[PDB]
Amino acid sequence: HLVCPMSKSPYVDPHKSGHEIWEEFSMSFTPAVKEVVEFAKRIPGFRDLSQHDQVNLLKAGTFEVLMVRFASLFDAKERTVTFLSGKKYSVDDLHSMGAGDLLNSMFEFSEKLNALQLSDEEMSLFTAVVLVSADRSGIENVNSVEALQETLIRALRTLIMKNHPNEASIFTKLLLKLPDLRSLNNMHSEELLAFKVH
Ligand code: COH
Repeated sequence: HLVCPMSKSPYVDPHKSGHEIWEEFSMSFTPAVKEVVEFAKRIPGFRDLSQHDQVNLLKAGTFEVLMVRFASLFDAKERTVTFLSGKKYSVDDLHSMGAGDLLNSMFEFSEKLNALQLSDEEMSLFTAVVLVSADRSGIENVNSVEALQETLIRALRTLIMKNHPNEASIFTKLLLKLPDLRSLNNMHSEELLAFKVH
């Protein structure tokens, strides 16, 4: 199976070669990836980073951006995951096909985030913060990346304070999701690389 909801379905044709499986999978996830590139380009300070650093932040952060953007695919009440085809699958069925601890963690994250009930403008600005908070391992101009992050974070504080004047803790709660996203990224990358088709 292929229990990633970026796929159209978790069922894999055992006659198809691995190259063929991956290529099919790629027609499903590539449009989502390109959408993160387009989004990055609309963060004004992102264009002022070095070309190398833009590419590196996208490299390290795309997953974390997509995890925020697709948190709603995880329905903690119904205990279902919606794949990009529109089809829904139960957690039990997905556990049976090889999902495990990482799926559970994703439900946990998604439930807490989905819960905060962010507006679109709030979610959008948070997502920008997530992107520019990506792992700095490849980065050549660290101070420029931290400056953009600080800029976006102040903007986020100002927006949450306008929209939630008596609940400033929402701001802090969002920042606390950054290490959680990094943990999800870490574990997911292990699953990605350990993926075999036969
Ligand atoms: C919204 C969450 C999300 C995103 C954005 C995402 C984005 C991407 C992505 C982006 C281009 C790629 C190449 C992959 C690639 C993979 N993902 Co995901 N995955 C995600 C959630 C998951 C989950 C959940 C699983 C199964 C985890 C588990 O518990 O086994 C997963 C599993 C996988 C697997 C292993 C499947 C298996 O062993 O059956 C691969 C490969 N992937 N994933």
